[PDB]
Amino acid sequence: VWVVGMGIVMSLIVLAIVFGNVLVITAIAKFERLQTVTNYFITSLACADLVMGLAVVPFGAAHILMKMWTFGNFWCEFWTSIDVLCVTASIWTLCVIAVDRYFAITSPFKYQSLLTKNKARVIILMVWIVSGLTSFLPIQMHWYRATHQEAINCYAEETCCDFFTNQAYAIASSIVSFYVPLVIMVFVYSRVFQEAKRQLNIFEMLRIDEGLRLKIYKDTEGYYTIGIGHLLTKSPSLNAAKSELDKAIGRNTNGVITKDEAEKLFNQDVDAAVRGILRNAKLKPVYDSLDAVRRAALINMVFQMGETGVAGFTNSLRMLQQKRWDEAAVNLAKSRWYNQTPNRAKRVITTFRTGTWDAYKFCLKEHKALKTLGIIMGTFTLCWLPFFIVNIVHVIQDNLIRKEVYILLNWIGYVNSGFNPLIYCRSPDFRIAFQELLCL
Ligand SMILES: CC(C)CCC[C@@H](C)[C@H]1CC[C@H]2[C@@H]3CC=C4C[C@@H](O)CC[C@]4(C)[C@H]3CC[C@]12C
Ligand SMILES: CC(C)NC[C@H](O)COc1cccc2[nH]c3ccccc3c12
Repeated sequence: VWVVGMGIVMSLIVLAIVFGNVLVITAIAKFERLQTVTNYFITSLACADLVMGLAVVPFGAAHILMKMWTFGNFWCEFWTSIDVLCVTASIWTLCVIAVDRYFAITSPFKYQSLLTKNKARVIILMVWIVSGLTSFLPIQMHWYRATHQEAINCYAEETCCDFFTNQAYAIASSIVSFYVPLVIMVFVYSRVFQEAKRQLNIFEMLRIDEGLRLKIYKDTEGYYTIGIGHLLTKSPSLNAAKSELDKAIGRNTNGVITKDEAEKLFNQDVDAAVRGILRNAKLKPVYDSLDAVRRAALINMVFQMGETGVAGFTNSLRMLQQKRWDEAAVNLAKSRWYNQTPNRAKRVITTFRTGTWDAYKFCLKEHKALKTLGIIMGTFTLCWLPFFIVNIVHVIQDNLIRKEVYILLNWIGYVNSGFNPLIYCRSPDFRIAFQELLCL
């Protein structure tokens, strides 16, 4: 009665992995904006998950429901070699993304991989070539085979596939395959998050707060706006809005501008917002008393409301000068500014309180992409690390958790092959790709 119910759970686990990882590979193989260096490595781990969901998870489920091996000692040594290669290739791929992301975030390109799509393929090929050698050669050469009679009675028998390891293999293949890339991946991807938050500037802070639209839209207050919070005019005539745009750009825009055109406007509004402070005798001494992070928070207020508007905060600016952040915070929040834009004022005042980009944490579109790659890496660890800890622990002492726990923790690790396609649903580029393939 247990077996029937157990099989149906595993049958759905298999299909969830296969159809999930098919949809991921299918999207990158067809969609143009999805063909990127970082999404090429994502194809390498979705591949490992599909090979896992087709050649590993189905054979593993059978070995449990029938409690025996009905596929011979050849497919037993090949099945385990594929499994080990999938697990080794997945973390090394994640550690490669982690490293690639460190080099992309430190480089002046900030969110662009330095490797070309030709180098990226070689990196994936060298991952699958080398990880296939550390997985298939110590298994087909039988460097994994243990010396105890209980293990050799399972090595001679065709109805057994309990992967028995000697004390040496069990420690080496756990260290090189999982522990070494995990230590590097986490240490290096703690730095990709660290470098993104520290290199956050006023231009990203305002792209977060004012957004980006390349066509004239109505502001929060109700005046014609374009690009990144660039007020075209307060006039309620579209002809009076499309006139100011054609003059500010210097071409027949017809109510639409480019990313380059909008960026040129935004670099001019930010420079004027800084200028507007240095010319205003009220804001200028407060601009001196504020640090690099809090200076961007004042520029953020002057950019939105204006040099005159912000000078109106006579009590706040004073408490900001005296380094009394929290005393300024309460006064800045009991403002009509806070009530008009609560979401943005919550972020501006927190940056004033903390003096850190703690308010703009994973807010930029490029940063939610780092959080996504950060969840895939972290979730992997949540699934595989309990199996590996118990794996490396039972090399020291054999007799504690035995077979019943080892298989469960292995299946926590197996279920991780089907979770990555559900975490790609966070990315709008994949969200749009998935709904197109599934016809929704
Ligand atoms: C079952 C075992 C022995 C077979 C291993 C499967 C091999 C053929 C697959 C799985 C992962 C695959 C890679 C996944 C990622 C990419 C990105 C793609 O845009 C170009 C090809 C490339 C670089 C693939 C090459 C072939 C590859 C290495
Ligand atoms: C049912 C068996 C075949 N599957 C166990 C793990 O999924 C594979 O885990 C590993 C991945 C990479 C290297 C490894 N070395 C090991 C030594 C003992 C057990 C698992 C592993 C292992």
